[PDB]
Amino acid sequence: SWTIRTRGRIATCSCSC
Amino acid sequence: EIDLSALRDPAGIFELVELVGNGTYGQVYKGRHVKTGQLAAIKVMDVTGDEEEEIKQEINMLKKYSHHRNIATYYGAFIKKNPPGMDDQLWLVMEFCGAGSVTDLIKNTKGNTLKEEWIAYICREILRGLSHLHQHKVIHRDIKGQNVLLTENAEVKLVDFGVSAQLDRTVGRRNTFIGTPYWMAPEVIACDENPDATYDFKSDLWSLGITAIEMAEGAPPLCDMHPMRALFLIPRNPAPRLKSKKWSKKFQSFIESCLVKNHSQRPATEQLMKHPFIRDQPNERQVRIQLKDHIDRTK
Ligand SMILES: Nc1ncnc2c1ncn2[C@@H]1O[C@H](COP(=O)(O)OP(=O)(O)NP(=O)(O)O)[C@@H](O)[C@H]1O
Ligand SMILES: [Mg+2]
Repeated sequence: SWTIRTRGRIATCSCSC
Repeated sequence: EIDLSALRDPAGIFELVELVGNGTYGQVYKGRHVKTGQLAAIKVMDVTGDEEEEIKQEINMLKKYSHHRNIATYYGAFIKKNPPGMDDQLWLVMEFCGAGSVTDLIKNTKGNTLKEEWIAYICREILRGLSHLHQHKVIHRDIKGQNVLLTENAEVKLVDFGVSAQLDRTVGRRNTFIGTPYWMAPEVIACDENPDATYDFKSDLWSLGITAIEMAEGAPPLCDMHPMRALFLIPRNPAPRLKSKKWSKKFQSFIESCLVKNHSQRPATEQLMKHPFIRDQPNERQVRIQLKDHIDRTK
C-alpha cells in the first residue's frame, strides 16, 4: 502492499509483503 | 484554484472504451472523443468532500505544468451528474498513453528486466520532466513505475499529481509524511518521528533511483517484506545497490548518485542530469525505436 495518503489513511497502491 | 461547481456534464462528448488503470483512487479508461475519434485517457473519480482537495491539487498541477512534453497533457475536466441516490463523478480528460505504465512493461517482459539502454532513456525522460517541475518549485512526491507511462511511440510521460507539493521559494521545504514506502527517501521517512525534519526536490531523485532499480530487477529493493518493515529499514540499511555485476559501470555509478542517503550530499536535479549514464547516451530517436518495437512485440 500500500501507499500512504494524507490524514492517517492508506490505500492499495504499490505494495505488500 | 479550480472550482468544481463550474464543471459541465460531459454529455455524450466522450465514450469510455475500456478500463486501462486503477491506481490509488478512481479508475482510468481509454476514452474516445466520439465526433473526431481522438483518443484520450479519462480518470473517473467519485466527488466527495473527503477526496476533493486531492482531486483539485492534481487538476491544478496538470493545468499549469502538463504542457511539457514529459508530462501527460491535460485536456479538460467534466462532471457526470447522477440521480439523487448516487454520487456524481469527475472525468479528468488527458493525453492517452497507449502503451501503459513502466510497471506494465516490466511485467510483460521476459525475466522482468529492461535492457540497460532502455533504462537510460526512460530515466533521462523522467529526469527532464522532474527538472521542469523542480524549476517550477513542484515536488512530485510519488515517482514510481506505476506513474511513468509510455505512448504508442515509446515517449515517456509522468502522471499522478494528487500528492504533489507546490512550494513558494527555490529553497522552500516540506515535511509531510506521504508516499509509497519502497520508493520513499530516508529524509521523507524521518518526518514520521522527527517534527523538525524537512525535505525538498531531492526526494524525487531518490525515488527515481528506486525506479531505475525497479526497471533493472523487476521490483524495488525490499519488496520481499511488508511495507511497515521496509519503512523502518530504509533509514537504517545502507543505500541500495544493483545486485548483478553485469550492469555497466556507468549504470552502477548513476544508481550510486541517485541513492545518497544523506540528502545534502545527494546531487541536485541539475548535476544528476550531467551524469554520463544520462548524458552520454545514443540518439533519443534510435533507442526509442527499439523500445517501441519491443512494446509492440510483447503486445
Ligand atoms: N494518461 C493515461 N493514459 C493511459 N493510462 C493512464 C493514464 N493516466 C493514468 N493511467 C493508468 O491508470 C493508472 C492510475 O492512474 P493515476 O493517475 O496514477 O491514478 P492514482 O494512482 O489513482 N492517482 P492520485 O489518486 O492522483 O494519486 C496509471 O498507473 C496507468 O496505468
Ligand atoms: Mg498512481
